[PDB]
Amino acid sequence: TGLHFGRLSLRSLTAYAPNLMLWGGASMLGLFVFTEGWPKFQDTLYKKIPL
Amino acid sequence: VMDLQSRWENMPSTEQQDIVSKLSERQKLPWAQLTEPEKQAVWYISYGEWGPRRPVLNKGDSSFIAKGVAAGLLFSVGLFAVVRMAGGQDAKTMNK
Amino acid sequence: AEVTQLSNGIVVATEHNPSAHTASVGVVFGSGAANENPYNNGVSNLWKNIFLSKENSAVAAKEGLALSSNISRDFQSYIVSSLPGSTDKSLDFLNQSFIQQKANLLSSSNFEATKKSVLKQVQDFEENDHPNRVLEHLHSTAFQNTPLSLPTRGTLESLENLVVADLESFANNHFLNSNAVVVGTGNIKHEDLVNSIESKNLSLQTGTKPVLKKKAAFLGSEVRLRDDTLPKAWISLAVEGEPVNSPNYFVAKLAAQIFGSYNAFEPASRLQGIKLLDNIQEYQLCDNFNHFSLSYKDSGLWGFSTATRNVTMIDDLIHFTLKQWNRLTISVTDTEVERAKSLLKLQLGQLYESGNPVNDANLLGAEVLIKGSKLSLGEAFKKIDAITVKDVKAWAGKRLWDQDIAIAGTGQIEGLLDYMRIRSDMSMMRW
Amino acid sequence: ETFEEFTARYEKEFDEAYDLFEVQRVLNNCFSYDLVPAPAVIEKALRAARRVNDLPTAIRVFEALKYKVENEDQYKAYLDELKDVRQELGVPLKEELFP
Repeated sequence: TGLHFGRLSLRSLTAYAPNLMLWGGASMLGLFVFTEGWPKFQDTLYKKIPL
Repeated sequence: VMDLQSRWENMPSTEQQDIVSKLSERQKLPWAQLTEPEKQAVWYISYGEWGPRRPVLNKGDSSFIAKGVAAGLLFSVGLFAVVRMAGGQDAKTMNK
Repeated sequence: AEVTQLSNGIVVATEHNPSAHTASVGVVFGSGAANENPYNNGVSNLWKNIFLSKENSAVAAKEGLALSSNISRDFQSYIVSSLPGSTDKSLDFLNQSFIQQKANLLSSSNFEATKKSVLKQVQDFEENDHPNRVLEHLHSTAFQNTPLSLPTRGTLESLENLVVADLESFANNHFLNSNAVVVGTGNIKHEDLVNSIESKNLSLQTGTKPVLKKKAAFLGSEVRLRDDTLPKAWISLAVEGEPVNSPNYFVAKLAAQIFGSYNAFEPASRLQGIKLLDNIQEYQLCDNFNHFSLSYKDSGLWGFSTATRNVTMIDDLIHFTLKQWNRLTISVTDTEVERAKSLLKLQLGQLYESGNPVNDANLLGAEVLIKGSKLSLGEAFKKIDAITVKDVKAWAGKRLWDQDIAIAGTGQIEGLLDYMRIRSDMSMMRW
Repeated sequence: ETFEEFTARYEKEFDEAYDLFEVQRVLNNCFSYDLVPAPAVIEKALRAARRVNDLPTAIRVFEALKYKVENEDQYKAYLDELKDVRQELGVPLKEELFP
């Protein structure tokens, strides 16, 4: 009847982690905004139809 | 006895009463001892504004009418501007 | 235990408790405070206090009959308690009190003395009972311009305009046959009560209470009754809750039970299993709070009322309480749900199965007026056991996560901030 | 067709009131012609309003003449003669009433 804790709970960690993956996704969308115009990233950044 | 009792003295405030017909049955006939705060009631109940004598356009609606006309006209002119402006006469200098 | 029910136009519903030593018998009408226009407001309170008038209570006490009454938003009740050998006497007294005559109760002297007494009681409620008048203003501003906003107690400006004609008009429109349930709880049998009602006639009226034009609709607002000459700061705060006959009734009550109630001066109340207490006990943010899940016929309320003396840290109280409310949508644990199950079983069995028969009569009358039959407590415990964490999260996302709130406060509520920061604190911005 | 035969013919048709919508219909049509109503016609109108057991139509005839009265001078003259007629009637102005 214990738990794996370090003041943060393992239940709490699995409760927040399906949102933390979306936080990583929105941060990658933020980098994809702020890093165009940089011609090194444009080897990857224009592929489908921004060209 | 035989006179009304300020049960609802602001009759133009609501006709949200379910049984207004009881209040219409309540009325009487001694003629000018009628307690004028409910001699308002017979004039309003018999001559107010609901159903018959309801204005065609409510106070809020007329501004909505003019607003919708201007919004539809703006959407039409904007749609005309963003459909086509392309490929006309040769040049302004040619007209000169 | 068992609840039976029969009909002849009236509805007879009982709870034969053979272990009890008394027997309450009374009529529970289906009109309440939510069936009044704002100009005859308080007429149900005045019927309560002419039924509990001195002459009527004296004639009741000659045979050993104690009277009781209750005015709620949905239901009135008029309960007569006696020994279990005097159910016929109680029925005949209730017959003589309401049905057979009302003009002797509605004499001039009795009505004027009772109007004086209720005007005194409403003024005493208005200027001395602060958390209840906060909750009444919370109802008056959550449901405003809508008949569920009217207080059960009545207002001083309306109640001094009532005369006997309004009492009789309300009686003719609301003390009816289909509107009423005659209730017998305690140590009486159902067959005895039905045979004794059929032995008399006891026909209240023809029937058909007026239908309200407007249904109840929640409206996010606030009202601030700031009085700097008071020692505390009372404040209620609620969202639109669940009405009765909803599938989310017990889920709303268990959500209220998760954060429970608290009293900062009791030692065993400071040690509860609430994660809000770790934030609230450090700088002594409040003296008490309670989370309520009020459920009416048309709508409901879910929120908390509180009182505090730390008038400079009211916003921290509201802040930590609402972040705990936001924990319901995102990350409420299993142990909090199990704890709320056990505590809600406990307080629900204390409420429905206390020893007092008049409270059983009020509850049974309200329930068989609204939903036609009383849900017994074993099926209620099965419905509480059926709740999972996903049900609570779905309910909190439906009703709590970024919804409008209604706020009422009095006292030294200057430390309470604007509406918009309290509204914007309903969603965390981190999820 | 003229003034006086109009007054006589429709007072004769007007003492056939006996009812609410009958007196209100004959008030409507005998008011809607192309001539201002005679004061004798409105005295018979107020007396028929006393006969038919109804007060707000006895208000309504006054705002009707307030529209049709075509000036303010004839309006004050009708206010004078109809004022002591109100004193023997008991009917209020709308401007005295404020609904």
